[PDB]
Order: sequence, then structure tokens, then C-alpha cells
Amino acid sequence: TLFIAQLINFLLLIFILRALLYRPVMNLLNERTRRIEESVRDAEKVREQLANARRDYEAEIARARQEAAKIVAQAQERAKQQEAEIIAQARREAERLKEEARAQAEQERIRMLSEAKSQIADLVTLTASRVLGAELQARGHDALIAESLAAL
Amino acid sequence: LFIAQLINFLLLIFILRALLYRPVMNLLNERTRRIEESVRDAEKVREQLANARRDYEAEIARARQEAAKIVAQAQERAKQQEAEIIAQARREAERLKEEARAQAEQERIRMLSEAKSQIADLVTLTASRVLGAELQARGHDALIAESLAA
Amino acid sequence: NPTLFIAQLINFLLLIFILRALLYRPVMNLLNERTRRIEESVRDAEKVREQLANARRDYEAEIARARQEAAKIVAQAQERAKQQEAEIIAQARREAERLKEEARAQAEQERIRMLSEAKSQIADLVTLTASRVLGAELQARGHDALIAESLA
Amino acid sequence: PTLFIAQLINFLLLIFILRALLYRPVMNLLNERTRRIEESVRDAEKVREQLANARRDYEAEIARARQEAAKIVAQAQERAKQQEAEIIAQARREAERLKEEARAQAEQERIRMLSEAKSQIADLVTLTASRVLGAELQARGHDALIAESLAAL
Amino acid sequence: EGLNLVATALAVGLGAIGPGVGIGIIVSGAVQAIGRNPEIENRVVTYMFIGIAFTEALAIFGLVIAFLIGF
Amino acid sequence: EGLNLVATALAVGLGAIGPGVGIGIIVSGAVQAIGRNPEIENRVVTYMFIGIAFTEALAIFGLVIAFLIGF
Amino acid sequence: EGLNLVATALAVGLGAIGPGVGIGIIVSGAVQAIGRNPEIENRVVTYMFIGIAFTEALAIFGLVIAFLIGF
Amino acid sequence: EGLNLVATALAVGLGAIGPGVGIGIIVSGAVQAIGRNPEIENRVVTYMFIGIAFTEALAIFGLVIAFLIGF
Amino acid sequence: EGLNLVATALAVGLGAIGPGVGIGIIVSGAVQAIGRNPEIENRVVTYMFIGIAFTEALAIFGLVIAFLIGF
Amino acid sequence: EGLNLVATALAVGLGAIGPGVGIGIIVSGAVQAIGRNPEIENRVVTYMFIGIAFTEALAIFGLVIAFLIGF
Amino acid sequence: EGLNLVATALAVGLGAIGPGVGIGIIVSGAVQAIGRNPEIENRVVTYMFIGIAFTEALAIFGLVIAFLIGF
Amino acid sequence: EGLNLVATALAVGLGAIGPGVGIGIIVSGAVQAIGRNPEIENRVVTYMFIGIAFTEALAIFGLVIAFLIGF
Amino acid sequence: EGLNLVATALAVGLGAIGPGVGIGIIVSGAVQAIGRNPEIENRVVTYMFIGIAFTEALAIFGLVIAFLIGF
Amino acid sequence: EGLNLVATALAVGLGAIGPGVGIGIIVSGAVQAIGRNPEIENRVVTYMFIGIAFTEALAIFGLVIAFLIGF
Amino acid sequence: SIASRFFLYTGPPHVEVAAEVIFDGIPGFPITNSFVVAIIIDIFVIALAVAATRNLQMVPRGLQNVMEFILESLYNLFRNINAKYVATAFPLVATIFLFVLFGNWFGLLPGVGSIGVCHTCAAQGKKLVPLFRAPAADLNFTFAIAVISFVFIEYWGFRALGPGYLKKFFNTNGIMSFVGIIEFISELVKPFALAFRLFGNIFAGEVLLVVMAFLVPLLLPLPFYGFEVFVGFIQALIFALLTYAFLNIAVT
Amino acid sequence: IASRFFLYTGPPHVEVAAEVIFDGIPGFPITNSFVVAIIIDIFVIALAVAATRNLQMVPRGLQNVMEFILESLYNLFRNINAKYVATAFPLVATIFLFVLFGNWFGLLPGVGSIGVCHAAQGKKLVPLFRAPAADLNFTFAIAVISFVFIEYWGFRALGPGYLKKFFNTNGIMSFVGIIEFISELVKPFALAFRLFGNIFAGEVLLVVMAFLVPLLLPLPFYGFEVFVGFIQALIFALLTYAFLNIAVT
Repeated sequence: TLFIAQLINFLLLIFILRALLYRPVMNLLNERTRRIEESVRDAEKVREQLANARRDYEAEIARARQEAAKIVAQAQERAKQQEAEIIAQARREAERLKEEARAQAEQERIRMLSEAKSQIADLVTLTASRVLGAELQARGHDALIAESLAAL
Repeated sequence: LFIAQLINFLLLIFILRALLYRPVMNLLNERTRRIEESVRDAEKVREQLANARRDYEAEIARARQEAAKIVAQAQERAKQQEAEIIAQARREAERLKEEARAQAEQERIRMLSEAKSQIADLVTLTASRVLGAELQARGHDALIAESLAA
Repeated sequence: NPTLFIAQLINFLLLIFILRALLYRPVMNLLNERTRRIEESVRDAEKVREQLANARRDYEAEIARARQEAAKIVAQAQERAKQQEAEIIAQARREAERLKEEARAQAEQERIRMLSEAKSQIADLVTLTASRVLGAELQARGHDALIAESLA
Repeated sequence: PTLFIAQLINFLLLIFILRALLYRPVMNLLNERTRRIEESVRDAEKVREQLANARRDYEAEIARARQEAAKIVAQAQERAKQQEAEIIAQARREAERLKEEARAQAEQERIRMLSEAKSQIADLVTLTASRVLGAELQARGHDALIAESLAAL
Repeated sequence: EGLNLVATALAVGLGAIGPGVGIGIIVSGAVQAIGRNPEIENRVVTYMFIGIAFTEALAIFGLVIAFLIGF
Repeated sequence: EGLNLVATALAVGLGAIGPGVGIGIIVSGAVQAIGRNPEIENRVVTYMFIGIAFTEALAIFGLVIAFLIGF
Repeated sequence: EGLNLVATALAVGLGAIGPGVGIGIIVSGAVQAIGRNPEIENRVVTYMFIGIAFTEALAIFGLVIAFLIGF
Repeated sequence: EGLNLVATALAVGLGAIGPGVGIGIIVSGAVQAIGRNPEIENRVVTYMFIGIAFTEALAIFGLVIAFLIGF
Repeated sequence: EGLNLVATALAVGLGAIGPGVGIGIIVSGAVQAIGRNPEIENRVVTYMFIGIAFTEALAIFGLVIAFLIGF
Repeated sequence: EGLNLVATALAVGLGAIGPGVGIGIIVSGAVQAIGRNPEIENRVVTYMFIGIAFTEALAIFGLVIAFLIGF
Repeated sequence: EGLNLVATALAVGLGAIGPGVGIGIIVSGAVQAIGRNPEIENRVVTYMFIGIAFTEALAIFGLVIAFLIGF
Repeated sequence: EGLNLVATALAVGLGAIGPGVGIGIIVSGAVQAIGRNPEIENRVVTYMFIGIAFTEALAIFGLVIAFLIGF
Repeated sequence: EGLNLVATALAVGLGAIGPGVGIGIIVSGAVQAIGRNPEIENRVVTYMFIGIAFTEALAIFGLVIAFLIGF
Repeated sequence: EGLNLVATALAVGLGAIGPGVGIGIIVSGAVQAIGRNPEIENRVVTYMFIGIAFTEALAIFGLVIAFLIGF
Repeated sequence: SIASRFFLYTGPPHVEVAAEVIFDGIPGFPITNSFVVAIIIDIFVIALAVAATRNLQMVPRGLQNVMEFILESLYNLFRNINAKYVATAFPLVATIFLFVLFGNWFGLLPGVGSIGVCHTCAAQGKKLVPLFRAPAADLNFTFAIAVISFVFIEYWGFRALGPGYLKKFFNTNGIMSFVGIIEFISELVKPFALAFRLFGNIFAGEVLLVVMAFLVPLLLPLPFYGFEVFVGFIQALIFALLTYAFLNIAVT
Repeated sequence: IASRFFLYTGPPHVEVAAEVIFDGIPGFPITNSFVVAIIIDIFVIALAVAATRNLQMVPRGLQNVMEFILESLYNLFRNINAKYVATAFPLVATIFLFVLFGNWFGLLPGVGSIGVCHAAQGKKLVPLFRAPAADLNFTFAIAVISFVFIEYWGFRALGPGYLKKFFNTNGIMSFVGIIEFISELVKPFALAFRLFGNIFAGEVLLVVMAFLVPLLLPLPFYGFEVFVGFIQALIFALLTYAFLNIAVT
């Protein structure tokens, strides 16, 4: 009967221990596993992912390599867009030459034509005078003296 | 029995020594391999930004060739702008000379094309000037002929 | 034994009861009187300070109650004098305005000294004219009639 | 009993120690306390002393204030008559000033009147000499008197 | 041979000496902590009640031994 | 053979050693608390009084046991 | 003889005196600490449970032998 | 036999050890209190007086029990 | 004679107040230390437990000698 | 027997134990308090004197009881 | 005669009372010292150990002498 | 049978216990007071002188009692 | 009889408690001081060693008394 | 008879309890005085020697009375 | 001077009486050795009382100043302790203070244990009984004053608290449930302690006097004389203030 | 309530005796102590190989528990010293585990009641389950192996300076050298006395107060004694490590 009382009480003690068992062990053991699990797994996952990603990050230079081809492609775009513009913008002055060309030649078309008639009229008056001097000397001023008495 | 128990604990320790040292190595295995854990994390970051940096002198590498080449041909085109601007202007300038010399020529023959009318007009005005319509001793033509010249 | 303790109990109690009215409540009443009288002395010293301040205020209050008693009766005396002269100066003005009225009432001696028509002015003009302005020999009738109508 | 003599000997020796150790200090606390009481009593009788006389001083001063107020207003009444008699007299000799200045002006006025009158006859004597001798020249001597002035050269 | 008398006498005295200094330092610490802060009065009075309960448990163990002396 | 005499003697002595030093530490701590703070005098007086009552309880247990053994 | 009762009383008294000061000291320290700062209450309560457990273990250490002498 | 004399001896000895350190720390706590603060001297001195009175009460309890044993 | 029984009683009983007030002041020091310093908890727990161990070692020394006397 | 001489010796010694450490802790506290701001020297000296008067009063209790037994 | 047994019992008990008080004081002082001076721990624990080693030797001597008499 | 021998021995030991602890705390407190500041200097030395004289009075009381018993 | 045995008992047991608590308070004071003032290490070490030398000298006197009765 | 040797043993133990704790507490006071500040070392160690001499007085008194009793 | 006892021996301590002894037989209650000293102290107190109050001077001086200072010191102590009960218990407390103080001072007079009647007189057939035994050296006096104080304080507590003090609480039925009887017996037993200590202090003082006279009656007893003259005064005042504080805690 | 009412089960049995042995039919009769020690060896070996048969990162189950207790011990030792934290680590770990399981084993049902006969008869009925920690031969053995280890590591690197704290000539240091040397010399005896008496007292407590009351009484006392068994199990390793640290210093 000595073992019987020991058996009965030992089971009761173990049953009472189960009340705090989960709190003392389950909770603590769970913390140990997770704390280790979150530390070992996630930290090693990043480095292992980044171990082969370095080549992909060396290939992140390569995605910039088509980006290197990209901005160069817009560079030629930016080149040709103004290169074609600056020609045509300057070619706009190329016809401005032609626009000037008529404008800078139209005056000689009219000034030279109008030039001659200016002098000829003056030449007419002077050529008249030498004839008038000859005619007046031949006709005489005696008749013209009577013309001076029209209003006097 | 005291001496007998002494060997047992020592034998237990020596038997557990293999068990302990292997777990100690297993524990040290957890302890080790974590020195490098912080090594490659920082090592990758400096190189990852370096690759990110590598993209950045690429950005100026475009940009240095961007502005330079854009203005290269444009100014190469800019110099040939004025080349034909003035050459045509001089073509336009010499266009004036070939016509101004021309327009002086046919005007001279226009005077010679009106030579007869010239005196026929001069005689009319000079005779009228000498006297209304017909003029006494006008000699409009003869006097005009005296210094008709051209 | 127990009766000895009971007998001794009365002896202490009787001594306390006897000495209570003999010494105890007399002397503390002297101390009680001493404390309150000292307390009253502080009140008296407090009363002295306020009374002296009160005496100063009461002295100044009647001092403040002095000038305004004289100030008012001056003001009625002031106005009573100034209305009297205002009546008088108006009356002095009034009688003065009368005085100039007789001056115009006795401005009529002009109208009676101008009644010198025959005395002076008829002889004046003839002397300053016929005898002065004009030649001494003046021949015309009605000169006296001529001058007189202008005089009126 | 021989113990009583020893008890007396020991008890007397204690007082001999008591006659020097605490003998002075006990009266040291005693004298200051009764001195503290009497000075407080001295303060009590002193403080009570000025209370009556300051009240008497106040009564003297409030009487002096009434004495002050009574004497201050005392000279006001003659001032209420002195300035009273001055201002009415001020109007009086002013009133004679008004009447003398009016009559002197009036006496000036009659001088102005006769000056105006002598001007008035001077006004009339000019016009009377003007209209008269106008017809005298018109009737005759218009040629004669004008010809006389021609001879004034 | 009244050994029960000395037995119960030493029992009560020697069960009073312990809880005596017990109660003493119990309420000494209690009043010192109360002087430190009054807002913890309920917790400190409960804890000192536990302490005095243990002291008096020892005392009543001594007392029941003293009673069984007479049994 | 006055064994009851030594019984009562040791009883009262051993039931006095406890409460004496007990109330000693009790109201020594009470003095400390009241010196460091007098504004809580009511509560601390209550606590020192209940503590001294608690140890004096054992004091009079010892006294009454000594009296019972004496007679 | 009755000396067995004397032995029981002596054993229980000596087993009460030790914890009789032990419990008071441990919880007086606990209340002093909790009066110093009442934020670590759970930890210090566990520690004073440890202390009371040990010293009451000594108390029943005395008590069981006091009973064994009666056996 | 002289056993009563031994009774009186033990009674007076334990009655003397009763309040010794008690009253010693009573005046010690009081002197710490007065050194910290003399303004509340009356309130604290009253309580130290009542405590030392209780200690002396227990001491004379033991002493008069010694006298009753002796006579 | 029953003097072996009182031998056992004294041996188990005496040998306890030392360790009793020992663990008392051990836990007292530990709890003041943990109140003043929270993060030295591991060190203070280790040291308090080893001290308690030494005290209860003396206690079980007394107990085992008591049992050797008893048997 | 000479047991009465032993009784006298124990009585006087166990009377000397109380105040013997009593006055020690008395003057310890007194000198501790006077070490901080010796401005209350008169009051602390008077309280020390009355406390030691009480302690050696207990000592004289022990001495006179021992001498009466030595008679 | 069991007088050897009572001698060994008293010897071991009184010896065991010896160190426990001191060793509790040792660990209390050390735990306060590491409390408000956490920087120094290696030296202070060594001095604690040498002190406890010094004080224990008396208790071990007492128990081993009891063993020598016990055989 | 030689009771005066143990009488003298107990007289010496029990008359030395009191002062043996009293003088130490006397001079220890004096040392603490003069160590926190030396300004008071010999004034507190006078107080420790009078305290140690008061306790050595009890010491020599025990000494002369023992000498009288021995002769 | 076995009076040599109880002589050995009182020699080894009584007299170790003195140094038993002395060593504890020695090294506790020393460790508290060295925590407060670690720069006076040498003087502290010398003073603690001379103190322990004296107190275990007092202990060794009882040790050699026990040896002499051991013969 | 053998009472001489038990007398010597009890005398030396009861004369070793007092001085041991006295030595401990004085050297503890000295070590706090030292740790408080230097340049007070001379005065505090002179007072420490004063205390050690005044406790050695009681110690050697116990030794010489033990030797006289033993012869 | 140390060995004066060899030349003059004080004789054995023939006085050991721990109870009142009838000094004079009377038809009613016999005159005990302590009651006559009590009456002597009473008449001395009355004499000094009427002497200090014969003039009742406003300004205290001399003996009047002394008694006024003592009374005001005690009154200040009481008002410091309690407020509303100073004058209520002041007379009884002050009387029981000064009476026992003067009894203690009377206890040191020569022949207080030597001078006496015969049943020097030991040689005579009638036994030498002493005279001048202190009233505090009578247990009956101490019991009477203690019970007077106790009944006074309980009466005033009942007046203050009505049926509250009549039951003195003890109705908690919780933490204070078992305590009510504890303070009940505490205040039951304290006046016994007061009376016992009143007897014991004086009895110890006088037996100390006798023993130190017996050993060396020259230059030895004087520090002890200082001890009892101090302890009697301080113990009387602490008894008085203890009664006052007991009242102050009974009302509260 | 839940009264005991177990007067039928209150048989008179308060027997206890440190001396204990098994059948020992072969030479050097074995004891019931040194079969419990062997079963503790078997159990700890089984647990070690169960934790070792699956060694991997992120320990779980029993592996997590053993890793946790090992790192707890390692940190507690590092709190004292780190130079020798691993030199004696397997020794102290093995000792702690052995004494832990040994003190556990004396608490199982039927411990102390499995008589070897040789009840209801005149047979000896020697209990088969007797805690080796509660037996002096094992306890003295672990004490003396701890002792030989501590002076082995002391004289390992101390030259003649290991015997310099004692037998000196500095005066007061020479005076204290004798007592300190005796102290460390007698330390293993203390180890044996502690680690025997603790468990022996616990199990005799259980026996006697189950004899008093069979049911519902010892459960808090069971908790007390398992806690103290934990305590001495851990303090043994702690004190050995501390002692070796103070020896090497």
C-alpha cells in the first residue's frame, strides 16, 4: 500500500503540473523555436536571394544598358528633331533670301525706270532754252516789248 | 563502492564528451556561419548601390554625348546655313548689277527709240515757248539741230 | 489588603480634588488671562496703528472737508459779482447810448446857425463873385433870387 | 542604624555635586523666562499707553482739524465781501469811464458837426458860385471877359 | 516531574519570539513603504496581511502544540 | 520541587522577548515613516497600532499561559 | 517521563523561530522594493513566493520532526 | 533546593533582554527623525514614548512574575 | 531515557535560525537589488539562489545529524 | 549545591545583554543623527540620556535581582 | 547514556547557526554592490566567495567534530 | 560538585556578550559620523567615550560578579 | 560521565556564531565600500584582512580549546 | 567531576560571540568611512584600533578567566 | 578611601520587604510605612502650593516662577498631544505626576531604610522595622492610581464615543474581527503594567541604594544616585504623559 | 472539503536508513543506488542520441529544449567567465543532467516501496528505487571528481603560484593562507554532504508525511521538493564553475 499512496499522489502532482506546463514550457519552447526560426530563415533567405541577385543586379546594369540604348535613342530623336528643325528654321531664312531677293530687286525695277524720266525733263528745258535763245535773237525783242505793255 | 562509482561518472562524462562536443560543435555550427551573415548583407548593399551608381555615370554618359552630339551636327549645320545665306545674297547682289547695267542699256535705246519724238516734242514746246503755237523766227528744229548732240 | 488599596485611592483623589480649586484652575486662569491680554496687547498695537492711520485720514478728511466749503461760497460770490457788473456794464452801455442820442438831438443847432441866409451867405457870394470871382461891375437883377433858391 | 549616617553622608555628597553642576544653569533658564514675562508685560503696559493718548492725540487733532477748518473758512467770508465790493466798484469807475468817453466823443462830434457844416457851406458856396455867373456870362460879356483873358499875356 | 508545564511554557514563549519579530518587521516595512507612497496602500496591506497570516500560522502551530501538551 | 516556577519564569521571559523587540522595530519604522512624512499620520498610526496589537496578542498569550501554569 | 512532550515543544519552537523572522524579512524587503518602484510587481511577487516557499519548507521541516517525536 | 532562585534568575534575564534593542532602536529612530526634522518633534516623540512605555511594560511584566515566583 | 529524543529535537531545531534569517536577508538583498536594477536579474537570481542553497545546506546538515542521532 | 551562584551569574549576564547592545545602538543612532547638521545637539543629547537612563535602569533591575539572590 | 548524542546535537546545531547569518549578509552586501555598481562583478564575487569560505569552516569543523564523537 | 566553576564561566561569558556587541556598534557609528565629515571631530568622540564607558561598566559588573563567585 | 563531550560541543558550537556573523558583516561592508569607491582597493583589502585575522584568531582560540579537550 | 572543562568551553564561546560581531561591525564602519572619502584614513583607523583594543580587552578577559578556571 | 567599608561596615542588607508594613497600629486601619510618607508628600505639596499661591503675583518670581514654568511646560506638552481634552485630564495627570515625583525624591532621604521603629534596634528584642518607605514602594498605592487612571480614561472614552466606545468597535467581523478582543485585553492589562512599573522602579532604586551602601559606602554610590534621581523624574513624567496619550488614543 | 478519511491506509511505516544495496549476488554486491545511477545513465544517453539523431537549424521539440537549456547554461557561465566557459562545459553539463535526472527518479510512483524481499513477511524488502544522489558513495564520488578537476585546472596554469595563497610569508596573508587552504581542501566534503543530505531529506520527508496523510497533503510539498531538487542540481554546476574561476584567479 506504500506504493499505492505514492502512485496516487504522484499522478495528482503531475496533473497539477500540467496547469502551468503549457505556460512554463509550450509558451517558452514556442518562443525559442519562432525566435530562432524567424532569425535563421529570413536572414539567410535574403542573402541567398541576394547572392544570385547580384548577377541580376549586375544585370540591373544591363537593364540600364537598354536604358543606355534608350536615352541614346531619344538623344538621336532629340538630335534629329532639332537638326531637322534648325535646317528648316534656317531654310525659312533661305526663302527669306528669296523673299528679300524680289524685295531687294523690285526697287531697281522701278527706281531705274523712274530715274531716266527725271533727267530727260530737265534736259528738255535746257535744250528748249538754247533754241529759245536762238529764236528770240532771230525774231528780236522789239515785238516782245509790246507784249510787256499788256497790263502796264 | 565509492571508488567504483567514481569511474562510472567519469566514464559517463567521457561517453557524454562525444555527445557534448558534437552538440557543442552543432551549437557552434549555429554560432558560426553567422559571422558572414552580417558580412554579405553589407557587402551586397555597397555593391548594389555601386551597380545603382554604375547606372548613374551611364546617365551622364548619355548626357555628355546628348548635348555634345546634338549641338555638334546642328552647329555643323549652323555654319553651312550662312554659307548659302550670303552666297545667294551675293548671287542676289550680283543679280542687281546685271539688271542695273541692263536697265541702263535699253533706257538708252528707249531714248533712241524716242529720238524722233524728242525733237518733235522739243520743237513743239520751244516754238510754243518762243510764241503761242507758231513762233516768229522760231527755228525750233534748226536751233535744236544746232546743239542736238545725242 | 484590598481595603488598604481602596483607602489609599481616596487620598490621592482628595488631594487632586483639593488642589484643583486651590492651585490648578486659579494659576492657569492667570496664565489664560496673561495669554489673552498679551494677545489683546497685539490687538491694541494693531489698534494703535490703524487709529493713527485713521487719525491721519480723519485729519485729512476734515482737511479735505475744508476747501470745498470755502470753494463753493466763493463761486456764488463770484457769479453774484459778475452778474452785477454785467447788469451795470449793460446799464453803463445803456446810458452811454442815451448820451449820444442828445448829441444828435442837439445836432440841430447846425440847423439854426445855418439860418444865416441874409446875414452871411447872400453877402458872401456877391463879395466872392461880383466883387471877387467876377468883375466888380456886375449888372443883373435876380442874383439874390438866383442864389437863394440854391440855398434852400 | 549605621546605614542612616552613611545614607546621610552619601545624600549630602550628591547635593555638593548638585551645588555646582546644575546650580547656575537652572536659574539661567529661570531668570530669562521671568524676564521674558515682565518685558511682555512691559510691552503690554507700554502698548496700552499710546492707545489712549494717540486717541487723545486724534481727538486733539480732530479738534485741531475742526479748529483748522473753522479758522480756514473764517477769512473766506470777508473775501466773499472784499472781492464783492471790488468788482461792483470796478464796474462803477468803468461806468464813469463810459460816460466821460461818450460826452467827449459827443463834444468831438459837435466839433465834427461844425466842421461838416463849414464844409457844407463850402460845398454850397462852390455850387452857388457855379450856377450863378453862368447866366451872367451867357447874357453878356461872354466875348468881353474871354477877350480880357486873351490880354493876360 | 511536571515536564508538561515547562514544555508548554517554552512552546508558547518560543512560538511567540519568532512571529513577534515577524509582525514587527512586517509592519515596519509596511509603514516604510506607505511613507514612500500612499497610492499602493491596498497592495502593500494585502502583502503584509499575507505576512502576518504566516506569522500567526506559526504562532497558532505553537499554541496548538501547547494545547496538545495538556492532551 | 517548584518546576512550575521555572516553567512560568521561562514562559513569561520568552513571551516577553518577542513582543519587546517586535514593538521596537514596529514603532521605530513608524518613527522613520512619520519623520519622512507627517501628512499620512492617521493611516500610519493605525498601522503601527494594529501591528503592536498583533504582537502584544502573543505577549498576553504568553502571560496568560504563565498565569494558568502558576495556578 | 513526559520528556518526549518537552522534545516536541522544543523542536516546534526552534522550527518556528527561524522562519518566524525569515518570512518577515523577505516580505519586508519585498514591500520596500515595491514601494521604491511599483512596476516590477510580478517578478518581485514571484521572488517573495520563492522566499516564503523556502522558509515555510523549513517550518514544516521542524513540524514533521516535532510530530515524529510524538510518534 | 534553590530552584526558585534559578526561576527568578531566568525570568529577570529574559525580561531584561526583552526590550533592550527595542528601546535602543526606538531612540535611534527618534533621533534620526529629529535630525531630519525638529518641527514635528512633538507628534513623533509622543509615539516613541508610547512605544518605549509598551516595551518597559513587558519588561516589568517579566520582572513582577519573577517577584511573584520569588515570594 | 528519552534524552535521545530531545537530542534529535535540538539537532533539527537548533541549526535553523541561522539559515532562516539567512534566506530572509538573502531575499531582502535580492529584491532591493532587482528593484534598483532590472537587467542584472540573472546575476542577482543566481547569487540569491546559491546563498539560499548554502543556508539550507546548513539546515539539512542539522537535520541529517538529527536523523543519525534518531537512528 | 552551588546552583544559586550559577543562577546569580546567569541573571546578571542575561541582564547585561539587553542594555549592553541597547546603549550601543542608542549612541550609534545618536552620533549618526548628530553627524548631519549638529544644530539639535541639546535635544538629541537629552533624548539619548533618557534612553540610556531606561537601558541601564533595566541593567540595574538585573543587577539588584542577582544581588538579592546572592544574598 | 545518550549524553554523547545530545552533545553532538547541540554542537552541530550551534555550529550551523554560525555561518548562515554571515553568508546571508555576504550575499546581501554583494548583491547591493553589483546593484548600484554593475560595472564591477568579477572582483566582488571573488571577495564574496573568500568570505563565505572563511566563515563556513567553523560550521564544517563543528559537524565533523560531531561526526568524530558520533563514531 | 563544582557549580561555582560554571557559575564564574557563565558570569564572564554572559557579562561579555552585551558589551562585546555594544562597543562595536558604538565605535562603528562614531566612525561613520566622523567619516562622512570630520568637522565635528572630538565632540562625537566624547559621546562614543561615554557610551563605551557605560557599557564597560556592565562589563566590569560581570567581571566583579565572576571574581566574587570564584572567591 | 561524558562531560568532555558536552565540553567539546559548547566549544565547537558556541564561539563560531560570533565570527560567523562577523565575517559576513566584514565582507559585506567591504564589498559595499569597494562598489562605492573602487579606487581605495588596497586599503580596503588590508583592513578586511586585519579584521578577519582578528576574528578568526578569536575563533581559533575556541578551536584550540576544543583541541585541548580533545587531548 | 568535569564541570571545569564544560565551564571553560561555555565561557570561551560566550566570550567569542560578542567580540566577533563587534570586530565585524567596527571594521565595516571603517570601510564605509574609507569608501566615503580618503584623507580621513588616519583618524578612522585610529578609532578602529581603539575599538579593536576595547574588544580585545573582553576577549583576553575571557581567555585569562578560562585559563584560571581550567587550572 | 576605597576601603572605607573595612573600617566602617554598613552591615548586611537587612531590608528586603516587598509589601507595606504597618508602622503604627491604629484602632481602624493600621498606619502603614508607605501611607504616612504619602501623607507627608501630600502636606508638602499643599504647603508649597499655598506658598506659591499666597501672593499670586502677576509677574512670576522665585518659587512662583518655578511652579508656573513647570505647569506651563506640562500644559504645552499636553496641548501638543491633544487639543480638546487638555484641561479635562490636566489636573489628575499633573497631580499624579508631581506626587510620585516628590515621593521618589523623598525615597532618597537618609534613614529611609535605616531609621525606623522597633517592631540599632536589632540589638533590642523588638525587630528593627524601617521608616520612610515610598508609597510607590507600596503595591496598593500603585494599583489605586492605575485603576483611577484607567477608569477615568474609559469613562471619558465612553463620554466621547457613546456606545461606539462602549463596544470599542470589534464589529469588523473581518481583519479586525479577532483584533477587537486583542485591544480589549491590551487596554485591560496596561494599567497593571503601569502599577507594576511604578512599584518596580522605586523598589529597584532603593534596593540598589542598600546594596551599594553595603559594598562601598564611599564615592561608589554617587553615579548610581544620579541614575535614580534622573530615572524617577523621567519615569514620573512618562507615566503622566502615557496616561494623557492613553486618553488621547481612547477618544480616537 | 475533500477530507482524507484514510485510516485504513495509515499503516505504521516510518522506516528510513541511508545504508542501501541491491542483491549484489556477484562480487562487490551492487547497491540500489548503483542501479538507479545506471538507469539515469541509460536515460541521458537515450535523450542525447534522440537529440543528436536529427541535428538541424531551428531546433524543435526535444531538440529545441536541449538547445535552450544548453545555451542557458552557457550564458550563465559566460556571465561568470568566458576563458574557461567551454573547458569544463561538458563536465558540468553532464553532472547537472545526471543529478537532475537522479533527483527526478526518486520521485516516481513506487519509489521506496518496491521491496527486493530477501511485505506481509519477514523479508528485508529492500527498495529497488533509491536515488543515487541520496546515497553517499555516488555523492562522494562526484564531489571528489570535482575536486580533482578543480586543482587539476588550477595547477594546469598556475605554476607554483597555486600554492602561493597559502604557505606565504607576508604576515596577515600568511595567517589567512592556512584557513583558506583548509577551506578549499574541505570544500569537496561540503559538496558530498550537501548533495547527499538534500535529496535524502526530501525523500524521507515524502515518506514520513505520506505515512501521516496518504492523499491530498504532499502535493504542494511535492512541488517544493521538486523545486529544491532543481535548485541543488543547478547550483552544483554553478558552484563548481565559480570555484574553478576563483582558483584560476
